[PDB]
Parts: sequence; C-alpha cells; structure tokens
Amino acid sequence: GPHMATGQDRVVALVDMDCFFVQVEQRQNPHLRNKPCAVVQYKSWKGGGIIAVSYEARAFGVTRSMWADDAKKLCPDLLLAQVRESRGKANLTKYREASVEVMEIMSRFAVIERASIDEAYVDLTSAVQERLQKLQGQPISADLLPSTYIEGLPQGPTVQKEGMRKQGLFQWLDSLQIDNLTSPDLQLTVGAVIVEEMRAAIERETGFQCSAGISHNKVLAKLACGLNKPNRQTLVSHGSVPQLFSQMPIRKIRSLGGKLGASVIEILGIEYMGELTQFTESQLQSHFGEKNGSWLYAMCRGIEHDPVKPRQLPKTIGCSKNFPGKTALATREQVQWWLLQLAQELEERLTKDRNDNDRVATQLVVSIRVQGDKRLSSLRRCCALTRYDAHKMSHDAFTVIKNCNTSGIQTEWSPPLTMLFLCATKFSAS
DNA sequence: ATTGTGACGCT
DNA sequence: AGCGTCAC
Ligand SMILES: Nc1ncnc2c1ncn2[C@H]1C[C@H](O)[C@@H](COP(=O)(O)NP(=O)(O)OP(=O)(O)O)O1
Ligand SMILES: [Mg+2]
Ligand SMILES: [Mg+2]
Repeated sequence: GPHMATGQDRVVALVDMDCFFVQVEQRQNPHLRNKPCAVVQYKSWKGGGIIAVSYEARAFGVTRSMWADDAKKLCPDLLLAQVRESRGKANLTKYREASVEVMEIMSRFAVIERASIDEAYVDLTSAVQERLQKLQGQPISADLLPSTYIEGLPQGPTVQKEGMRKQGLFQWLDSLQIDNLTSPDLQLTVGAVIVEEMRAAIERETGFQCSAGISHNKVLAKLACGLNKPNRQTLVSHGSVPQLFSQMPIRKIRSLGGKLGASVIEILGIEYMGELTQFTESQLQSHFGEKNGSWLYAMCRGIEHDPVKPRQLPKTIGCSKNFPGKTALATREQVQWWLLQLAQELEERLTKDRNDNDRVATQLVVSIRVQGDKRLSSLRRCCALTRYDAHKMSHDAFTVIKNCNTSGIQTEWSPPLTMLFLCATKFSAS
C-alpha cells in the first residue's frame, strides 16, 4: 500500500530509427524513396545478405537475414542499395556517421544512452519537471501529440487507424489530472510532448523518421516503441501494464528473447509476462539467480531501475570479417593480409575517434573462429595497444594468435580460419 | 554461407 | 582475463 514503490519515479523514452540503413540510402538516392527497398551486404553469394528493409518491402515478406535472390522471389521489384566495400570488407562508416547526426540532435534535449547504432534511451524526468513548471497548470492539447498512441486506449463503452488513435488520446487527455505536478501519468504525457518535439527535430534536421516509446523505465519504453512503428510514438502508462502483459509473450521483453526467457517458460510452465506475478521473489531467485529473480519480480509488475547511462559514444571500436565455407583462411600469408586489412580500417576509425572525442584506446583484443567450431568466437586474446599503426597492430595480432596454427609447416594454417576480429578497447582521456 | 557489429554478465 | 549471452 503506502510503502509499495510503483516504479513511477522517472520518465524514460526510447527512440529508434525506422528502417534506419534504408532511410540513410533513401536520403542519398531519391529514386529509392517510398519504394520497396532493402540494404544488402556483398552480392556474389545469393545476391547478398539483407540487413535492413523498408516498410513497403516488409509488406511482401522481405526480412533481414534473407538473401537478396530469395527476397526478389517475394518482391520482384525490390530495389537494393549495397553497403560500401573497402579493403575487401563491408564498411559501415556511412551509417555510423548518420547515427552521430541523430544522437547529437537528441542530446540537445536530454542526456542519452546510445543503445545501438539507431537507438538511444532518454531520461526526461528533469525536462518534464521544467516543462511542467513552465506550463503552469495549463491542460495539454491533443494538438501537441499528433503522432502519439496511448497503449490500452480507447477502451470501455470509427474504423480508420488515425480515428482510433485520436479516440484513445482523447480518452487519456480527458482523464488527466493536470493540477498535480507529481502525477506520474501527467509526467509521462509531458514526456510524450517533448518526444514529439525531439522526433520533429530529428526529421527536420536529418530527413530521418523514427518511432519512440515513453514510459517509466527502459524496458517499457523499448517495448512501447515497437507497438506502433513506423513514424509513431507510444505511451505505456504504469496502469496499462497488467492488460499489456497479460498476453505479452515473455520473449518480447528485452533480455528475455534467448535462453533465459526459454528457461522461464519451460521451468515455470507459463507463456506471458503477466503470469510471472504469481511467483514470490524468492521462487524466481531460486530458479534464475538473485539478480535475474529480483529483476523478473519487479519487471512483471512494470518496475525496473536500470539507469539511463550518460554515454553517447561506443566504448569499443571493432572490425571483423567472416570467411565462410570454402573461403576460410588456410595460409599464413592470407591470415597476415586480412589482419592487415582489418587493422587498416581500425586505424582509420581510431584516428578519427581520437580527433573527435579526445580519447585513446589502450588494449587490442584479437579474436578468431576456427573451422568446425559452432560457437561465434573460438579464441579471444588481448595485448597492449600503444600506437595507432595498422602494421604494428596486425603484427601484434598475429603474434597473439600464431600458436593456434596446429599445422606442422608454418606456411599453411590449420585448422582454417572462418573469422578474424580486431577490437580496440579500454579508452583513456587524451 | 549471415554479417558486422557492440554492451554487459560470469568466474 | 577469457568466455558466453543478448540484441542491434
Ligand atoms: N542482424 C543485423 N546485422 C547487421 N546489421 C543489422 C542487424 N540488425 C539490424 N542491423 C542494422 C540495420 C538496421 O537498419 C539498423 C538498426 O536496427 P533495427 O532498429 O533493429 N532495425 P531497422 O531500424 O532497420 O528497422 P525498424 O527499427 O523500423 O524495425 O542496424
Ligand atoms: Mg530501427
Ligand atoms: Mg534499433
């Protein structure tokens, strides 16, 4: 009752770019706009691998991971843009730079946590208080929320999508208690107003559209964001959680999409997030550990404490290449040449990072995968990163991995290498 | 023959 | 440190 905290202390948003790499390519090439199109990596094997899909193409069943030749079977008019290739490998620089455009705009409004190349969490608690005191008890007009959905509404006692959106928004705004600067629902609503402004700024200043979730924590904000993609934002209130979670598959919640979530389902014999409420905290800790158990106990009630971390920049800079099937590396000169290619791309990125961000990486991580290993990475080893020099970095990487060659003759490499990876980490101010 | 990333937990 | 999980 009076002492059960409800996880309503913060306003958190998650902003996620719509079909991001496609929008980057559509901005550059107007011929691709408003078309079924996808972004592909490589081309020789089965037309290349799709990594991003416009919503028009999704209507035909085109998905990420699909080979372009197969996507063309579903959508013969599908347009394609290829990822740039440099030093024999896909190079993601255009999309990293477009990401920086977006992240810098978001940072004007509040502290952000860069969660991926196309999404960031925003802690809007302080901006909301500021806007509430600036408002001074004035009601919030539906005109300030032109792309907002209120999850769970309309309910209780039109057949077009926009009409239903507005009905739900009207119900929400009519029930709002604007006199209380401490009402969590009012705080979320003001947060949604700010996120409308943020998303309008992103679109105006970059051309890119995005979706967003607004709630009281990161997990609910991320879940909310997906409910009404594309080009829309969704408010998930604390009160909306019991109905929303009552039919929400456990795998849809961030961090439960893999083996842990499958074990929750298997061990407890449940399917939906809401069913977790019927277990004690101790029961959940007994099955999934102290940390996971406490997290699940609170999360299924809509409560999570994970902070929005003040971090706009990636904390590692990595370069990797797969060598699948018959292309696996089997000679010493091959391994050396590709380590050099990776190191040269890495040195380029690291030198730019040092100039832009006043920091230097101090550790080099070298990872490989050998033919036959089902795991993604076979061995990882670190060494010192003291100079941004590609030849030195590639020589050091080879020195670190050379004992992995089981071949008697040095000139060959056994077993063949199906992946190389160089990662710069452990950044220090400079 | 997904690929190229990137954050964080465990021991 | 080196390995595993999870999601982009
Ligand atoms: N498995 C993968 N491998 C490589 N690149 C990937 C990838 N998954 C995504 N990307 C790249 C390409 C993606 O554009 C970008 C952001 O990933 P999302 O936010 O998961 N997906 P998007 O923004 O395309 O669509 P929407 O958010 O509207 O559903 O990261
Ligand atoms: Mg996205
Ligand atoms: Mg994303």
